[PDB]
Amino acid sequence: MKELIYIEEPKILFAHGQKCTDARDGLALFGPLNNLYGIKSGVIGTKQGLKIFRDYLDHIQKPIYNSNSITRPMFPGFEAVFDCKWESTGITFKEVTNEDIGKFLYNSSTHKRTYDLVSLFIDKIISANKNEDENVDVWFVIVPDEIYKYCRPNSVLPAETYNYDAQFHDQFKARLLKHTIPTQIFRESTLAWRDFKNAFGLPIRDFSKIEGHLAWTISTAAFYKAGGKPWKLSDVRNGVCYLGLVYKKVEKSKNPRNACCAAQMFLDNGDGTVFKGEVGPWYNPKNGQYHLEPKEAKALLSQSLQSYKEQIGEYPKEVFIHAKTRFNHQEWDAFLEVTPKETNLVGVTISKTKPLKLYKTEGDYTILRGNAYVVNERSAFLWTVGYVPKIQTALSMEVPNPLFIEINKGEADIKQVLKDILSLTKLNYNACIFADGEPVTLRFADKIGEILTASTDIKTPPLAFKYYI
Amino acid sequence: MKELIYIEEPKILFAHGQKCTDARDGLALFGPLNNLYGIKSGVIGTKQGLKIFRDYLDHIQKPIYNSNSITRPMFPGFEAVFDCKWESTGITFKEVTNEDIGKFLYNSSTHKRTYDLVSLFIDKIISANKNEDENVDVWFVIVPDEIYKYCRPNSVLPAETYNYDAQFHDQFKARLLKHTIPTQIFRESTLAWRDFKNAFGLPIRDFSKIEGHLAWTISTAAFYKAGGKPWKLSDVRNGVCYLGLVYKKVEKSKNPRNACCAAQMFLDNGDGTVFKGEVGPWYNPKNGQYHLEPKEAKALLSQSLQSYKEQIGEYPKEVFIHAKTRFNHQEWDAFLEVTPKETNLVGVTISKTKPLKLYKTEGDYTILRGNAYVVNERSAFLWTVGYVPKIQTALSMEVPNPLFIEINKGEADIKQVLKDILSLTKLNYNACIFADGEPVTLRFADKIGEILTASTDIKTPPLAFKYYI
Amino acid sequence: RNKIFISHATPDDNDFTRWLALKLIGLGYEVWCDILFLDKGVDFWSNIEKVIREDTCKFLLVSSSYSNQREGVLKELAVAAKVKKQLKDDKFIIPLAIDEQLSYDDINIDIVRLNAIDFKMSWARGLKDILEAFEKQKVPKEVADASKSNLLYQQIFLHDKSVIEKEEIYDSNWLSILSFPEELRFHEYNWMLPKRFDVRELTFPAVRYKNYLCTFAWAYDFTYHLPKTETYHKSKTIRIPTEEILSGSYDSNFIRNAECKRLIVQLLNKAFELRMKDKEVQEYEMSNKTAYWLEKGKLEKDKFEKTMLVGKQKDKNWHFAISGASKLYPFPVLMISSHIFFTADGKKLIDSSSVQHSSRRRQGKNWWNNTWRTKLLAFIKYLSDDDTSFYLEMGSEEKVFVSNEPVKFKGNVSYNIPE
Amino acid sequence: RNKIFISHATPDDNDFTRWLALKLIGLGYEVWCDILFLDKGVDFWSNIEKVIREDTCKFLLVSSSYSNQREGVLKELAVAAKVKKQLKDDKFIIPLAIDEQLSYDDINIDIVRLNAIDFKMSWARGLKDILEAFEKQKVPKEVADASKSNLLYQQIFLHDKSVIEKEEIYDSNWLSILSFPEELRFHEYNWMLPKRFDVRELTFPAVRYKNYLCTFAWAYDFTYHLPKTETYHKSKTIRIPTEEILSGSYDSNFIRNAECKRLIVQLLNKAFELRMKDKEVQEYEMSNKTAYWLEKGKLEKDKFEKTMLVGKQKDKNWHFAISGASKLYPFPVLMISSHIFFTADGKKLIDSSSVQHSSRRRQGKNWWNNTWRTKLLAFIKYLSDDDTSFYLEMGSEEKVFVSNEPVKFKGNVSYNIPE
DNA sequence: CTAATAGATTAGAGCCGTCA
RNA sequence: UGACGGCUCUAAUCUAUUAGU
DNA sequence: CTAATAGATTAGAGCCGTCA
RNA sequence: UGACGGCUCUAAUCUAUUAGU
Ligand SMILES: [Mg+2]
Ligand SMILES: [Mg+2]
Repeated sequence: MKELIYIEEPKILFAHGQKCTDARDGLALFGPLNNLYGIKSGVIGTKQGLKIFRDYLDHIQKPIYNSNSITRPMFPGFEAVFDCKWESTGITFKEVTNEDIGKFLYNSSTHKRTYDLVSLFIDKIISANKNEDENVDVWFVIVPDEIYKYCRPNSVLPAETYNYDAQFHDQFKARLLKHTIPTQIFRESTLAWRDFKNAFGLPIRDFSKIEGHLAWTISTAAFYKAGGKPWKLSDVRNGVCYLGLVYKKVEKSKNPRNACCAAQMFLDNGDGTVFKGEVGPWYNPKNGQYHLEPKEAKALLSQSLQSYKEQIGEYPKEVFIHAKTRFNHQEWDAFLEVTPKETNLVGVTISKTKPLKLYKTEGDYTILRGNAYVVNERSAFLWTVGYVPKIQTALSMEVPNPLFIEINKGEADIKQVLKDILSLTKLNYNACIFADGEPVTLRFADKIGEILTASTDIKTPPLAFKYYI
Repeated sequence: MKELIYIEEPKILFAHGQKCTDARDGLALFGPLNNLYGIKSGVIGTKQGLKIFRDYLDHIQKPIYNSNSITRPMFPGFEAVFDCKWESTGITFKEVTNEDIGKFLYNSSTHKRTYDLVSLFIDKIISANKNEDENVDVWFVIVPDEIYKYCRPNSVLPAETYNYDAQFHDQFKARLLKHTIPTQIFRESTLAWRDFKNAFGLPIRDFSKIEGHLAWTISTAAFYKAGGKPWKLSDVRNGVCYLGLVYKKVEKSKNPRNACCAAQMFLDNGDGTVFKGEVGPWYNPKNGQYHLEPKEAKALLSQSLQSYKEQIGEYPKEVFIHAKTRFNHQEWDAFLEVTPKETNLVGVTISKTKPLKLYKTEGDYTILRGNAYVVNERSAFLWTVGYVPKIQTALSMEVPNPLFIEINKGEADIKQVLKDILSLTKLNYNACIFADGEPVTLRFADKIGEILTASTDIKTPPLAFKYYI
Repeated sequence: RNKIFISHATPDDNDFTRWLALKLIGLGYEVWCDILFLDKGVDFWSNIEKVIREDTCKFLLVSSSYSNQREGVLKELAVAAKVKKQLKDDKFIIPLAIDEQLSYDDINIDIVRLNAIDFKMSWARGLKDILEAFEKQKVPKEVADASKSNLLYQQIFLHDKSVIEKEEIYDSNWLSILSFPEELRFHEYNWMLPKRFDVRELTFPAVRYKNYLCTFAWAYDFTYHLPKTETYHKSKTIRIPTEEILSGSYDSNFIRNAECKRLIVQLLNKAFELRMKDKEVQEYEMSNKTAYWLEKGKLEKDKFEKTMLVGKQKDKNWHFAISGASKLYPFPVLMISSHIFFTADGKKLIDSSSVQHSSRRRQGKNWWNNTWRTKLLAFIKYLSDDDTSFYLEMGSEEKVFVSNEPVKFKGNVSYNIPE
Repeated sequence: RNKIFISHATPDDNDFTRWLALKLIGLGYEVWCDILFLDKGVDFWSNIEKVIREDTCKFLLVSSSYSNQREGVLKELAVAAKVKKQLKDDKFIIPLAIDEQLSYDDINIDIVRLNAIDFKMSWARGLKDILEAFEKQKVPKEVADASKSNLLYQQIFLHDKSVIEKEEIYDSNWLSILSFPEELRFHEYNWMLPKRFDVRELTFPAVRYKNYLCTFAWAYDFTYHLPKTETYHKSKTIRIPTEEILSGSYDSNFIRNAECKRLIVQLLNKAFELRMKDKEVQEYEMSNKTAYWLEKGKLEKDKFEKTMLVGKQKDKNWHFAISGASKLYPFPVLMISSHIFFTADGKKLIDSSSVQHSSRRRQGKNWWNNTWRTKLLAFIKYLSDDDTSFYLEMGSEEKVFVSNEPVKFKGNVSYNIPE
């Protein structure tokens, strides 16, 4: 018979200084913080894709209702919510002849055809950006289904270009990094899910009751890529910097050369929120070792600290380095050597593979969202996925697992660490959802790790998150 | 006795398909072709510069009245004219400390100090374009007057730094070509003209009675640089692409040598004007030889023909080569070897050297703008500057010089060439005036050449004009 | 006056009406509507008439397919018409068309000649038009404050959406270990046992460590597999107490806490495996671990304590399975997880990973918390021996006991489970 | 009754209707139309009828492919016809055609006998037509603004202002060459003259070419500087008539038709230099050319035929100067380039480029066409020889005649000079 | 240096469901 | 790849020991 | 190859008015 | 460099010819 405590909802701040507990309700009731004036879109593909996007734009201009108004909130329209226009009149279109796709998707070698298709798209995108007098803000790519199906790594068709990954999306985003052009990719099947069926007369994907969620997600992503700030956290205390580190492998190389990437978040002294990836891919030649060499660790910490100093004016009073792996002693010593005097260094590990579930005996509904179990002074079990009283439903289907949060190195309070980890999960901009199972700092970094790994020619990659998600 | 023939003016095509002869009234009545939603302005400079910029942006909202309405039309407000928003609320500031500006302009060497100032100004722009989340349409640089007077070719104060021309504007626009960022440069005196004075209690530059023209010029510049098209030519004959070549000397690069740059215009499918440059200097080792070797000439014709073929799909019916030099047999024999049989090459020369003048008898005003004197089948005088009855005044003082048009190569009608050269003078987007004194193909090519030859070699430079002027 | 009436089709037009009411309140407009308030009862019609006649300045009617030809809506329309006639106000009733299906041809007679504000295309345009019309007609208003709208949202939208300070009881998958032997053993067989005898084949758990064998069994135990065992002195056995090595208070150059704890965990795992093998239960080989499952018909009518464990799905049989892991953190436990496996008829397995995974995904859609809890508890209670325990044989006389009831957790905050 | 009604087809002609309404409102009229003035919550038919009947001075109809055959447009037309009959105003309904696809033989039957205004060519032309009609019909204009509405009115009426057909006579700065010497000659001095005699310093114009000297003078001329010339056979010469030289005819191995039209040009330039040296005219050395100007007071009170050539500007005196260049394209002419030079005391120039440039720029502000023309004509008339001709000396007897009046050009297009 | 035996870490893939 | 969740099948590495070094 | 005499072309820099 | 125009000063180059190379 142990004891559990409760952790309250984070508050996400909205326009006019009013607060809420759900992003959707705040967006649909008040409006965003900044006011973008307009969005100009660029469509690339066949005439079918252009018609698909035009129809989808015309459709999303009016309110769409879901199955349940309480389970999933409504969509009162793109312009009625975001106070900006994104319609099918400012579209700038670039065609790709179907013979080009046919002449390219016959080589039967995934690397060569992936490179060829990525080139066939990016060359036209870059040429349109370079040699045209218009102003395109967000570039939408309608990827054909037959192109998508066979560009997976472990998929089969029923040297110079080998220094690249075997995925269309990764390499396509990778070779556009040095030209600074925001990009959004839509599957052809996703936008028009009705016309694509199987040998049963029914859509492969049923979006009948969940068009509101789809509209929310796409509108939020398009707004964020266009330079909008929808919502910000409420009570982030001054002087705290969160820095997540994610490790990755590399597809082809003389050695495994495990790569390290980082992501950063803190307060901007202007009552805002700075959330940017501080990433210059660091390398470890040793096989299987997920600890950086002392020089790499010194470089990473120095870069992060210098970025914080330039952004604000002084060093941070507290640094929580979130990582999914434990740290060894030498890496922590190297972190300590480049550390200022009045700077507390904390190493926290978040893990998921820990077999433990809790069952409610009386009802058939899962556990509360904000509960927490404190094993000791240096570890705890935190719940984030489950039933929320506001949305009257569970975030997952089965009995969810909690997260194991461990204060591996340094001295910190477990309740405060849990509170911060819970509050960090309301700032996922790639989708518009109530809550997630993983904090954003260790999530967005992952995406960076899977973009600037597909190619090796990038030097000084961009930092803003509008070119990676 | 000799006779003078007259040609009427080729009016342009404003909104709603309306046409007018003067740009000011054409915009004031019908508005621009494309409709922007609003202009977000980013400002780089000091605090005083930001304050002055906000004051001017506030001032240009209300109507501004000129001294004489007949000569110069009024300014009725930016929103009423261009149907878009430009207010002092989307202004984004990046501070450059006066300490850095003062300390950088102390080396007493024009090259080193110009290099330092350019690097300081462009590093912040590159960082704010690659790392931050906001959107910037046009970057307005506000340089203090104390650095403009010292960043000149022959200027005296009262390391890869010697490879660039000692001018701030040219190098600044040349170094940002690979990042594709529009820029508009202001002197602190241009905006706050009343505050800057002389020994007497009067400003150096008096805008009291020409304030409306200043407002119109800055408004149209900001409208174009934000991605707007203020107007276009009414009539362009089909199948005909017009060129313009300019030679520029590459000062102090291992030898005295020279290069060539081009610009082109044609009418594409959809009644649109493709007004774009032709980039890539073509050199020749001989000094003072304002000509091209055959190898470079074949490349130029091939590139122009392929550029037209890509957009139109047909080889041009007629090609015109406006230039201010004279062709020889070697390079014209280099031509016509890649020219299609269904193509006619006319090499036309425009110059303002031969000193002819006409005075009206018993009068006070000068000759009209449309008059032309045809000496032979291959020579003409055209008065591109003169009195305009519509504005009840002349475009210049004293007596303007006539413009010499000489068909140096090819067979064509003198009337048609004169009409085309007169029509190519209504495309001054950088200004809001009745017409320009020289064809835009021979001026925008010079503007390109002044920029491309003030830096090191750069591969595949941008072809749009908003990144240069 | 100073109040604006809103009427709709309760509860068909909750979305637009509630959005408009919250928006208008956020701009400083006093808005009176039905669904906005919570308290109701018999005295709900006299207030309507009194408010309409006394302190109502503008009447907005949400005309949709449902709201048209509605008795209450038509009564409100008649009262509004009477008030408009009395007040000599030409513009008192304003239609708001929010339904695309509702054509202007089949509208009610009471509103057929009136200029309607359209909301079908874009709701922001209609909101702007309403604001402009109110401004032109000089409708009284206060200063724009979104705080009132936020307060109304917090106190009306989330009335029965708060959290309940109610104690509760939680079942888990953590089974506590009750009993341990007294000492651990490192029998010293100096080149006495075969070099490659494969000690993981003995009838009792054992781990090799240097020239020593580690087991909880007796010194002369498992002598059937090792005939050359009797001629051995007792003094050559290093005995280590279990309490200190579980507490971490035994550091030696012979062995440290880490390796001894590792050996204890390994012994527990092997004992669990052997004991479950004794129960005569079928085995399943996963990617890294191993699971245990019952046949079909092994129990009485495929049930145990009114809880089914084996069932029929389409042309196959589905079997519930549990997997255990011996772990010592934070307190000695045997963590339990659940799985589902599929067989052709309940006796023979189907050799296809994709079929098994797809079948499990299909089956797990409709199962909820109670189903998993009941199945897990039932299968745990199946294993226990006499009243509350389940023993693993670690030697001739040594036993390790695991409780059959999982560890409970007590919490103080819960919800009201509102269907 | 001071409101103008506009009838259109909503929403097919919203753009033109809004444009015309905004233009008319800016002019000062009171305009009533659908989209601009659409009250919300009011009976629109009764309001429209009241507006048409009680306060309506004009009925502007918009006729196009959309507004044709429309119920509301037709009803408004009928009510406007009734109002016109009740008011006895034959110019009450004004059709405005804005569609190029609407033929004149398919118009509404109610506007066939009415004078429409064509907006096809340009909305400005039609706007001025309707404003002229309103001014003729005395439409009440509510002028409530000064210096803004009047400036709006003055802005238009000027874009349509154009040129008028009238022949005009222009002067020029080209002096036509009247005649040439018959023969040009190449005197053969077989290494007789000194190798570096610097032939350009003698009295007559001559140019070296191979072993020959080219000049218009006779064989025994310029013997004062070359005494060893008499002993020279006169048959050792090559004569080519100049008329065929200035015809693109002569070509030979001795000299090509090209070097010809350069030697003649050089000789003409040298002759002009010598002639202007002989006239006692002071000289100035520019960057590339040489200019000639008159001293102060050498004319009678610094005036020649009611035109002044030397004047006063603060602490400087300004002098008109000319420079000459002989050209053969298209026909033999002398080009004269104007300059203004500045002197301190009227006799000495200033050896400073900056002050000369600044003074010239200051002087160039006040002059107009008449000043420049009169000054050039007066200068050329002073340089005249007898009545209309002026000769350049090429030798003992040969001379080149040039007129003293510039070539007159004639044109067919001019302007009314609207002060 | 390699090859068996266990624990305790980590990272790559691919598959199904989201409502009633 | 518009999201998120939960699964199954695979690979390095560290520690401990033994035997081939 | 160097240096003078010309014609005939070409490119750069530097400065002032724009109204009454 | 917010535009435009008009002037002023310098410096290559090509062509013809002449003399030492
Ligand atoms: Mg994305
Ligand atoms: Mg410019």
